[PDB]
Formats: sequence, structure tokens, C-alpha cells
Amino acid sequence: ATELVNKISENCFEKCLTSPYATRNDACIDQCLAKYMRSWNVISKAYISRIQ
Amino acid sequence: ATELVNKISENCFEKCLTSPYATRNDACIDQCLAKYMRSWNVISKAYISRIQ
Amino acid sequence: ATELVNKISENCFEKCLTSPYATRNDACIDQCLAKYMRSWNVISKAYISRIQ
Amino acid sequence: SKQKVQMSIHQFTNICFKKCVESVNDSNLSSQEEQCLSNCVNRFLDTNIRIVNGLQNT
Amino acid sequence: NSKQKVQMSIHQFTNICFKKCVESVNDSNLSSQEEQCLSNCVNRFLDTNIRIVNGLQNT
Amino acid sequence: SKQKVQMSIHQFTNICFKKCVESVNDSNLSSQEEQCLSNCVNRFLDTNIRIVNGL
Repeated sequence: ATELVNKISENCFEKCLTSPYATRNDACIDQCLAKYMRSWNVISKAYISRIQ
Repeated sequence: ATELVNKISENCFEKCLTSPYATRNDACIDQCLAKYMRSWNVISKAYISRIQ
Repeated sequence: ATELVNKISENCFEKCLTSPYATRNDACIDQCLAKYMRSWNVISKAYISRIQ
Repeated sequence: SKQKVQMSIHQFTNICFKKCVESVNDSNLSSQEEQCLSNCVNRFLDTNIRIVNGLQNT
Repeated sequence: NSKQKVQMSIHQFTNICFKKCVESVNDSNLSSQEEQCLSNCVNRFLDTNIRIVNGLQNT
Repeated sequence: SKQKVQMSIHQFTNICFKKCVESVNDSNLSSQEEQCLSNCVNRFLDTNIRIVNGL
């Protein structure tokens, strides 16, 4: 449950920030987090509907 | 699925399937699997021949 | 300890060598190693100064 | 296998999220990216079976 | 602190940030640009972690 | 030895397969992608030694 944190961080780091990483951008992270958890829900749903 | 199974899956997923992922492509996966096991053999051979 | 060795190897492999993987680019590896350890120092410094 | 559900879902999410979400501008999934997301998981599972069958076939 | 974990993270951060900030190896010296990218990268990464974890509780 | 060989071969295969096997459209490895594959492993091992010596 806590490695999860690191994977979201990586994923959202890649999509919201770029070299030389000067400017902090918390609006994008928040969205990316939200978007990430919605993705999780859809995948777990798809996944469970497959293990009949 | 074992460590190996998952890595082949990843590798072959990347090379045989594209977004939006509606259309399956089993012929490509089978090839990719075959091609993967041949690759393994070649690497193990190269590797062992270099253990002195 | 030894896990480090593999990550440098990966990183430097990606930046110094490109398929067909014909020739040994050792001058580049040495640099890449040197550059890697300087990077480590800077990160640890930044990191420790944060946790104050 | 109540734990192995999480472990796979985490990993699938990680792989599929990269492949189906090309940008973060709203905190919402569009239709296209929602269907890509579920296809991606299914397609991935299909691959696993094909590979494992093929390994015991061969 | 925790001597063991202090090292752990530094390895991982170094691995992520080195890829992103060291675009090429031509001399053995780190440029002005790539040294600051390197320390920003770590900080920005830590900031993200906190934002994510805070966000996981409230919501 | 017994287990550790497999684990390296798995990972080398994983790295090198990506780098050398560009497009799948048959089940045969060509002469070229076969040589890339073995070079890749060797060149990787050479790198490990260079790095560890250097450390």
C-alpha cells in the first residue's frame, strides 16, 4: 500500500515536470493523482470481472 | 504468473499491441514468444562461454 | 551494496552503447561512472540538507 | 489471494496508465482513455495465458 | 535517522534523476546546468511524495 | 550458480531483446539480430567489470 505512493509519484513526476525542474507545479500533480486513482478503479473492476 | 512469464508478456505486449487495444493479435504473440525463447538460448550460450 | 553496480551498469550501458553493440566504448563508460558518482554526491547532499 | 489482487492491480495500473493517459489537464478520465484502460488490462491477461500455454505446449 | 534507509533512497533518487538530468557523457565533469537539475530533481521529487501522501488522506 | 545463472540470463534477455529485436513478423531470429543479441550480452558483462574495477 506504501510502494504505491512511489509509483504514482514517478508517473506524475514524468507527466507534470521537466528538466531543469525549477518550477513547482502542484495543480498538475493533484489532477494526475485524481486521474491515477480513477484509473485504478477501472482496472480493478475490469480485472475482477475477468476472474468471473 | 512467474517472473519470466511476466517479462515476456510485457515485451510481447509492447511489440504486438497498440492503443486503444480493442483488436487482439495472437499470431504476433506466438511469434514473439518463439523469437523470445530463441533469444534466451543465444544469450545463455554467449554467457556460459564467457565464464572461463 | 552490489545492487548499485547493476544500476550504474544499466544507466551507462544505455548512454554509451547502441545496437548493433559492435565495439567497446570504454572511454565513455569511465566518464559515465565518474559523472554518476558526482551525481550521487550532489543528491545525497541535497537530500540530507532537506531532512535538516 | 486477497493480497495478490492488490499486487497485480498495482502493476497493471502502472503499465496501462502510462500507455493510455497521454496528458493530465483535468482530474477526469475521458471515454476514450477509460476504454483503453480496460482493454489494456484484458489484452494483457490474454497475453499471459497465450504465453503460459505456449510455454507448456512447445 | 536510519543509516540503512538513508542510503536506500539516495540510490533510487540517483537512479531516477541521473537519467533525467545527465543527457549525455562527453566529459567527466558535471556542468553548472546538470548539477542544479540534479538537486532540483530530488527536491521536486520529495515535494511530490508529500503532495501525494497528504492527498491520499484528506481524499 | 544453479539459480543465479537463470536470474541473470532472464534479465539480460529482457534488456537485450528490447534493444535488438525491432519488429516481430516471423518466429525465426535472423543472422543480424542474432549477433546483436550475443554482442549485447558480452558488451554488458564488459561494462559490469569496468564499473566494478573503477569503483
